[PDB]
Amino acid sequence: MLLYTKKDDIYSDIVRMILLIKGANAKIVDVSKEENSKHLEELNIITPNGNIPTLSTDDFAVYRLSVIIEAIEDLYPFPPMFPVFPKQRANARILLEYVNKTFLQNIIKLQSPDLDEKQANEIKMLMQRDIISTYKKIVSEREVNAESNPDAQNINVLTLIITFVFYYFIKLKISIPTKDKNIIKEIKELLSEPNFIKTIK
Amino acid sequence: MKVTLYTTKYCPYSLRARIALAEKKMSTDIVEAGDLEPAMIKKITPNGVFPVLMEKDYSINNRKALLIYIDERFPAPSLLPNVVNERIKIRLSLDKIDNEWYPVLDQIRKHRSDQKMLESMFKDLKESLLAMEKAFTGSEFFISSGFTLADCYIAALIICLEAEGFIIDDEYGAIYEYKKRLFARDSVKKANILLKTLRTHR
Amino acid sequence: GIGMNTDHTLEEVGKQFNVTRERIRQIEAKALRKLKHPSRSAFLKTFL
DNA sequence: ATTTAGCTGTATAAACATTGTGTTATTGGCGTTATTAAGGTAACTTGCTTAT
DNA sequence: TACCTTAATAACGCCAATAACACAATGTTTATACAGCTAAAT
Ligand SMILES: Nc1nc2c(ncn2[C@@H]2O[C@H](COP(=O)(O)OP(=O)(O)O)[C@@H](OP(=O)(O)OP(=O)(O)O)[C@H]2O)c(=O)[nH]1
Ligand SMILES: [Mg+2]
Repeated sequence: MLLYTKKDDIYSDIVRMILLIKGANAKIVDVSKEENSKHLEELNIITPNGNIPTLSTDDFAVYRLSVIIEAIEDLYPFPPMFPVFPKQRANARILLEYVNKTFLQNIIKLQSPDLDEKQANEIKMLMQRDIISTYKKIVSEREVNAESNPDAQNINVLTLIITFVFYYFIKLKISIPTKDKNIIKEIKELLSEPNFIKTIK
Repeated sequence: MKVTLYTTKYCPYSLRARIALAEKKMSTDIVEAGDLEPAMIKKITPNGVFPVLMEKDYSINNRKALLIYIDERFPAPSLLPNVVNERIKIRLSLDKIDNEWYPVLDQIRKHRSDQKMLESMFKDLKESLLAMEKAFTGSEFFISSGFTLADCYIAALIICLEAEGFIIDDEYGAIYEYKKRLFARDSVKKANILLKTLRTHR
Repeated sequence: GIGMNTDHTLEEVGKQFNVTRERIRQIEAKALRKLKHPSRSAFLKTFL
């Protein structure tokens, strides 16, 4: 029940938010901090590439954000981030995979300090262009999932991931090309959610 | 109700899907992509994915989640372990095979044009198999008490490699314990071709 | 199981806390005793 | 100052809590009996009815 | 406008396992008190 985390990492922040929703016992460990060099070395021995965030348990150790989220869902009977219906679950999984490949990889590449200006500009432009389409698809999927079950009291992981991507876009200082007041108000409401605030502060 | 699957010849994932359907024991219609008209073949998928599967109201062209969707749709004996810890470990093992298997098959298939280059790849592959030899021993199909989806994934690689003229049983290292057992399952034994021959072909 | 897809069993709930594996049944019994009081019980009695 | 009344403290007590343990119960499974379908049968009768 | 047979289909019986009841039992929780302490009193 220990999760290895690195500050300034989008995947690690998302995993921490998922644990906070669970409110489970999470012993966050920072690989970057020199306070725990020995623990980071133990993480390197356990994990070949030392991928972060890495969830560590006595029975097993797992790597990769999607695998970690699925394992957390199996471990906890707390409100689910996945739909009761299998077709809906498959669609949500495909949407999450597409969002991770299109935006998460670009964010990781931009994170490096050796970035070139042309590559950074092209990545930012592509992210701004696809952000509206991704948000529209997520809203449509959320509405379809809600129609099947009313008052399910189930939180959708994809909406949380979109909110985290928007927060990172704000932190990078990138500009969002939306002329719609409704979209801006909805994004602000998602940013104003109380559970999200605990990880952000 | 009625379910049909579209498959491409010599595709490892297509073979994996066929094996999963055979284990599920659900009757299905199998259609070769090549036989279909080319414009018609393009119409089903604009990108063009040979292994998708066919349903009246839904279509999936994603191989990564396709096996998981097939398992969830059918409540027949599962291909995933009941124990939560084993289920978590199996997914990580599947990710490990999927993340870096392009060099094993794609590079040899197209990159190794030279006969020596194919031979150079073969020696490295044999050494990697020997390193894997010091691994799970006596497992029925893998690190599980029951048949698992991951065992189905290995079958597709074994048939594809055999088609590549790289057959190892006693020369593949000490992995012979489970290789013979895997062929035992009826669904797995569908890789390749007086009354018996005709009845089998029917 | 309210808004819960799997209607999880006692073992799953005990694992969720990571403790109180048998304590969950006692907690559920205490909750049922508290809800069985007349102030809440009387209002819900009409439906049954 | 002195104590007195005030305050409930926390141990304890009691109640709960947790653990454990028993019980049982039901799914699965197997076989089982109800049921059932089809095949087969070959003197002879070889353009109909059916109708305000 | 027959039969049935055998066989088979489908019901049904029986039996594991078992999740859940159930109690147990404590160690906790709770409440308790009554008590030496404290606030106020004086
Ligand atoms: N830092 C970091 N990166 C992550 C994490 N999860 C996924 N990625 C990266 O995002 C990309 C998408 O991975 P997946 O969607 O899981 O796998 P896929 O490539 O088959 O789609 C991958 O790049 P890739 O080049 O395909 O990776 P690889 O599989 O080739 O190593 C992967 O390395 C994470 O938790 N942390
Ligand atoms: Mg890849």
